[PDB]
Amino acid sequence: SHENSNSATEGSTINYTTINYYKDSYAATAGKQSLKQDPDKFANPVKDIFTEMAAPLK
Amino acid sequence: SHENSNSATEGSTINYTTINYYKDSYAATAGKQSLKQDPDKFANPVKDIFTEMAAPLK
Amino acid sequence: SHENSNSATEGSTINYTTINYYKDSYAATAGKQSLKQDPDKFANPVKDIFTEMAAPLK
Amino acid sequence: SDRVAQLTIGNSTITTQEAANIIVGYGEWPSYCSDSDATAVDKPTRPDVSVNRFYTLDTKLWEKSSKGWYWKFPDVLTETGVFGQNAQFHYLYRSGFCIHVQCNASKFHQGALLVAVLPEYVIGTVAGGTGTEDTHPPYKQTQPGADGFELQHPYVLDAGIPISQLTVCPHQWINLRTNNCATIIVPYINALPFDSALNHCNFGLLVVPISPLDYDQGATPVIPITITLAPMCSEFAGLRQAVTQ
Amino acid sequence: GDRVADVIESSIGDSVSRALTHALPAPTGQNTQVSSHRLDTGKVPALQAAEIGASSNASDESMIETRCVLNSHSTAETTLDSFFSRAGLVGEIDLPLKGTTNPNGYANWDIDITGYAQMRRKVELFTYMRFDAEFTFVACTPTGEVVPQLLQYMFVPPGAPKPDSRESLAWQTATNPSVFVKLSDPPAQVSVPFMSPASAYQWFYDGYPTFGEHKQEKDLEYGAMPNNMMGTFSVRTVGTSKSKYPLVVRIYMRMKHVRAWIPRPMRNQNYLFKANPNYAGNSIKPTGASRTAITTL
Amino acid sequence: GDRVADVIESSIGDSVSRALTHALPAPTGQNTQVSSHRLDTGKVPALQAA
Ligand SMILES: Cc1nc(-c2ccc(OCCCCCN3CCN(c4ccnc(N)c4)C3=O)cc2)no1
Repeated sequence: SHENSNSATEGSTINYTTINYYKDSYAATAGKQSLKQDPDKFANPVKDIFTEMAAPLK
Repeated sequence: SHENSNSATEGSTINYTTINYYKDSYAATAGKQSLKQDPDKFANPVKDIFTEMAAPLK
Repeated sequence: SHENSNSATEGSTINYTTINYYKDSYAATAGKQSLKQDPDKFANPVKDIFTEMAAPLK
Repeated sequence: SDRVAQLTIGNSTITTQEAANIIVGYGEWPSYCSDSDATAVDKPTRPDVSVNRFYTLDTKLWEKSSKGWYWKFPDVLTETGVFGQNAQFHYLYRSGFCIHVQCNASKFHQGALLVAVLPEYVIGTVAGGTGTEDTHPPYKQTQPGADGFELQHPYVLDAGIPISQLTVCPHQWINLRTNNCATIIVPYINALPFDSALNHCNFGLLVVPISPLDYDQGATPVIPITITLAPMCSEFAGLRQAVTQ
Repeated sequence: GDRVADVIESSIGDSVSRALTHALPAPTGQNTQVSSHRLDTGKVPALQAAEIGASSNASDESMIETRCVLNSHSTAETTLDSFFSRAGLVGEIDLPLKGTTNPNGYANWDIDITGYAQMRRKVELFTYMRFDAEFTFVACTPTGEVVPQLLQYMFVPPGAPKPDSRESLAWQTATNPSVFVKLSDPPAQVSVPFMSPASAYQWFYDGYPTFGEHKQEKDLEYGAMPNNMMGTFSVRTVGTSKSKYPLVVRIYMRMKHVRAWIPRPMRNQNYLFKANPNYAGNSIKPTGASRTAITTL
Repeated sequence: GDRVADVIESSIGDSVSRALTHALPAPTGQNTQVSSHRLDTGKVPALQAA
């Protein structure tokens, strides 16, 4: 498709597949996102990580 | 088609051919099933089978 | 087309070209038939044929 | 070869001389659950002897005016052995069954039974007879125990379905001229890999005489019917305190 | 370490289903082969023993004299998709002007196919079923007349707020689906997945859902598995004031991508209630017809 | 033309006499052979069915 990169996700590090007819990509479909996660950004953001078995405070 | 395997028959050992437009495969057509049978599952489920000619009880 | 051979002409020795969308071939178009004839089936069905010039009864 | 049979599982053993071949319900054998189908994470327990053996329930009588019976499995064994005393502790249950039925008679007696296995045999009441009065079946007719429960309207199996079509299930007959027992093996029949053993009742055994018992005086009138059965490939999960019901 | 022998030879831990049988193709009926006369001993296909509980195996070839016949009769229309994928009525929703059922311009319908017996008796041949679906909605006044009116539908899953009125806040449908549609337009029509927690819809549950001392006042929960109650279907006339027109809404189900299990017998007595196999006892009609003499037609 | 199959496999047109037996010579009576005692099961020539 010889359309424009007007969408909001232009610049993200995931891949979509969409369906479109107009030349403006913000009129495209939502589609499928790339399935990823990063819970250590909110659950274990510590500087010096620790091991499961060994106790944290030593 | 770069769609999802959301259908109910995902996991069956038969092959279909269908027509679809939306990304969700439970919106597809019924189609053609694979033509198979297994009457010995309901008619002759015995452990030790017997021959047509030779009498069963011996 | 991965459709079924449900049509009435399945078994005839002529060739058609048709247009269809549903999986059932009796929903197809009429189309073009093969142009053939056999007037000797109704006009000259005799056992021992005769020649144009030479008279029949001899 | 096809008449004589023997059945050895556990400490126990069964013999029989005038029998028939063995049936496998719905064409396959029991099994333990796969790691793909399963969902629970806890490690089950699998005793393999203390539970997988022949238990004997109760001995009925077959008069001339008899109508039929049923038993619900696996309710029959919830108060019997190390089987039952595991099924009260745990919450999840899986098993198969072998089912053997006895009825003997001489060569002057005549009759025929039908020994069928029906999954999810819900019981339905008569709606007061008139049809309007909504009712429900009591607890002692849905989980009657090991002592069994007798049918009232066997032509419809007490559920609006004929007995004429009960052969499509795993069935056998006991024609007293030919045989004297019926052996049926059944896998675990349910949509879920594990399920409770106290609330849910996966299938029901039926025993209905079609051609009635008959004889002549001077002959033994008491013609009992005994029911024997064995768990197989039994698993358990979800340990906690014992729950009667 | 498994150093004993009864642990090595053990059958425990067998995730395999020993299957005696195995499926085969059959796009056509079987072709009858040729036969001739036989006058032998031992060989005797007619004499069966049905006590075993297996069907016969005698055939036309081994009982009489046949000819060769090349059968081309298909077996494609006896499949399940070709037997079930045919729409039928499953529900009705009334939105009258002034009555007693649903006069305030809204109505809730509990999703349950078991209310009309043409479609119930087809599924009640089987026990466990796994199918997608395709509902279709036909709106009309009682006369069949078509009127310029706007309508809203809203799938209310379990655990969600059921609307209690026409001007409610549950109709914002931010997360629930919905279908606006008019009557001047064609029927509405949408697709449905397999929505259960289980692996199959069982039309027959022999048990109770909960634990407890099952008293007589709580026997109405016999035959109730919540893995089939797939929620509620709401509908209303859009607006702030009442409508000028009565309405009726009919719901049709079409099953596709079907898989079935557990054949079992078929109903012969009239249906009375839902989720309940009860029958009339004083009016047990036979399975079929009757006559006067076994020796005569 | 015999194009059907029930005509090809047909037993019609059999001018042959299927004989189970077949004649043998016998210019003299049979020579009695030697025997000894036997105390076996199964083998039992005396019991016939007429
Ligand atoms: C927008 C919008 N979406 C929709 C929309 C509305 C409804 C939908 O669910 C359709 C699911 C069909 C459920 C079918 N089953 C399975 C088991 N079962 C019963 C019932 C009662 N008793 C027993 N024993 C079994 C039953 O009835 C999906 C979509 N329409 O509007």
